[PDB]
Amino acid sequence: KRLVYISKISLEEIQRIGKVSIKNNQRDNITGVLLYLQGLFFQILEGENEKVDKLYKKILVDDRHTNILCLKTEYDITDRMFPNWAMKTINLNENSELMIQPIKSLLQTITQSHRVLEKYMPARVIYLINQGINPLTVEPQLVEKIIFFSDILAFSTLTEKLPVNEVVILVNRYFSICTRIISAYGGEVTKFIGDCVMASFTKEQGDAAIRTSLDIISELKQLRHHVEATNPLHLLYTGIGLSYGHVIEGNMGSSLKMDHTLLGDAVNVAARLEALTRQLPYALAFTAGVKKCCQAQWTFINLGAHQVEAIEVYTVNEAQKYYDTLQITQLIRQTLE
Amino acid sequence: MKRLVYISKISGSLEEIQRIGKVSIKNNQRDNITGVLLYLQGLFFQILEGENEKVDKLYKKILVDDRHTNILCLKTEYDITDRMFPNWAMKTINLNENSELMIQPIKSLLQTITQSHRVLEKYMPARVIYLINQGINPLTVEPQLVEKIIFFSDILAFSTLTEKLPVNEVVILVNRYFSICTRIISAYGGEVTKFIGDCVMASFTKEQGDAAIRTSLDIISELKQLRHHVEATNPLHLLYTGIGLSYGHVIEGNMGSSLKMDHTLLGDAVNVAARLEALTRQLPYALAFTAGVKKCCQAQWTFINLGAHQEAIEVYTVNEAQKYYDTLQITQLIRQTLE
Ligand SMILES: Cc1cc2nc3c(=O)[nH]c(=O)nc-3n(C[C@H](O)[C@H](O)[C@H](O)COP(=O)(O)O)c2cc1C
Ligand SMILES: Cc1cc2nc3c(=O)[nH]c(=O)nc-3n(C[C@H](O)[C@H](O)[C@H](O)COP(=O)(O)O)c2cc1C
Repeated sequence: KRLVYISKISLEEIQRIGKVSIKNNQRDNITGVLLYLQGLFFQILEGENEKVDKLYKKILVDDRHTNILCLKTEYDITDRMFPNWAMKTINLNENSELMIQPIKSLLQTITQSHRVLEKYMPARVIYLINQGINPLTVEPQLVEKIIFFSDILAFSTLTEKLPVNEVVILVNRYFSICTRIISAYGGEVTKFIGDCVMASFTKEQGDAAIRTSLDIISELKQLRHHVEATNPLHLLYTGIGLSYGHVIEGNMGSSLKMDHTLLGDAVNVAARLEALTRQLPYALAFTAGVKKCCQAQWTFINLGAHQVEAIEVYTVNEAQKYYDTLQITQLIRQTLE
Repeated sequence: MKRLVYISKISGSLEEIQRIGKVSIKNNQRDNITGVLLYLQGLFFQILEGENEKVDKLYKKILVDDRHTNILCLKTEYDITDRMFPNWAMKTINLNENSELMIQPIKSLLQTITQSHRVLEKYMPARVIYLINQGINPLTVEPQLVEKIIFFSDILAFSTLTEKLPVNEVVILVNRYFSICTRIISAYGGEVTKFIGDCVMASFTKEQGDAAIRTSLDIISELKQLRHHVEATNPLHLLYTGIGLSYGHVIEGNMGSSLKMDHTLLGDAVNVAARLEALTRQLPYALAFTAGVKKCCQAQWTFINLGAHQEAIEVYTVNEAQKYYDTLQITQLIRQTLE
């Protein structure tokens, strides 16, 4: 198979890399080309399926380049594209031929624009692109997922009594903490909806979804006492709802607008449980489906049945609030006075 | 002293491309405009440069050109210090016919990254695409507090349809609903934020109050036409929508971290629009908005006061949003049909 990917750095060393790649690829019966431009690498590799994946994993863990994204993969090609170039290194910055400068300049402009759009893509779509799968042709599937929903407590009072610059810092830190912990436990963030964070886990990650929920609550608790009382981060609380059910995962829309979405009642149920945590002594609430997806010995606490066809609500004893929810909203209210 | 860079997609030969350059050389040289046009596998890559008044007017005529579509300006440089191609009125480079092997890697990379770019564009929020088309990097724009009309619309009894329809049919139904909503929202100047399940999130400025209501009624209208266009075995026959609108202060911008970025709207109006959207199940109207949206309307609509619901807010609607059916019996009609 042959693959195409772009990367990001972290000079005579890149010529040293080219010398190293020539010797290894010629030994490995693998050909291709490696380009460099303005701090970005462009490499094409081709060979037998088992051989190129062996090499692609070596460069994935390389310290020299970062932010790797496989753009394309063709598993059954008829003939190679560069049948004689073990690894042709092209330092395109050194090239000064004016006839290639337009193609050079357009390559840099689109690639830089491409690296920006990457940051807005859902993690599932980028994953599909890394696997050589076209997101516009892949059929959606019904999967058993654990839905994650979490937002900021008393966020209406915060937006009402905080400058625009302060709330942006507060939400960015909240999104950064949530995205980092969710991704660390193997979860996938779907999208941001206002101050809400939507994520999903597989049915094997039941305990990971609860550990993610507890780590997020714990990191916000650390952050609140890391800053001074004049810092908006001192008032950052969250509630977390989890649900389990059948959802349709895939890419929807038309040629004008596409999006990665999850279709199923478990999505709405997770949002209601997230809003239910305001009336509970616990900052985490999940259904029985999430509870039965857990193998670890959690101290499950039955919170009774609530209607959002009332459904059972559970939680863990570690999700207990050391504060009072209503007194915190009042504390948030009068602190901003 | 302006320079533009845009990519486009062809509409539908080789020798007809040489004419575009021939005309380009005649007009760009009389306009003192230089640039570079690249054609590669059904995509156009053109750089323009020159004075503002004549680059814009030239650029506006290339937009209405029938031969290329989906034009997106990627980069803009105002008050340039020096031209990039000072001698090329318009150098047309057909990369498809060039066969130099030393540029085939660069030619192959540019094609792959651009095709991947066109795919990512479709997933982007409309505001981000708008910012790129103005030459403004979205990751450098600071979030602003603006008064906007928030748009929410989802599918009626969507939980019953997901429980009683095959996956391929649910996808066909949702794709069509998203295709109709996006087209009507965009035609009225609205910006689609994202899709949340079966919900469509959009925003309008405070000067587009009437356009937000005309969008809502046009969506409801096209769903009615579509229902009797198809047969009773088609899932589109059971497609209904409720629409909620809200007006308030929202913080709009690019938020997140290096791991994840998203275009989001922060404000109570976003949550208000979602509840009014879900309020349409208990109303004989498929559209519900607040008094703030009502005050943004200049057209002489027949507003109907639906009382106060929930910190309570007062809900309004228009007479045209009236349903010819009953919402409860439709929920049961949808369920009895899927047997
Ligand atoms: C951008 C980039 C591209 C690389 N491409 C190759 C390659 O094509 N083939 C190869 O053997 N090594 C390539 N390398 C080097 C690998 O990271 C790897 O460290 C090296 O091949 C073997 O290292 P080792 O001998 O210490 O095990 C590349 C490194 C970078 C940063
Ligand atoms: C991709 C593309 C690029 C074009 N670039 C130019 C250009 O740079 N200059 C120009 O005068 N016309 C350009 N045209 C053609 C114009 O749209 C149009 O034919 C011309 O400006 C007006 O010609 P007319 O007055 O004879 O109708 C381009 C057309 C296409 C499809």
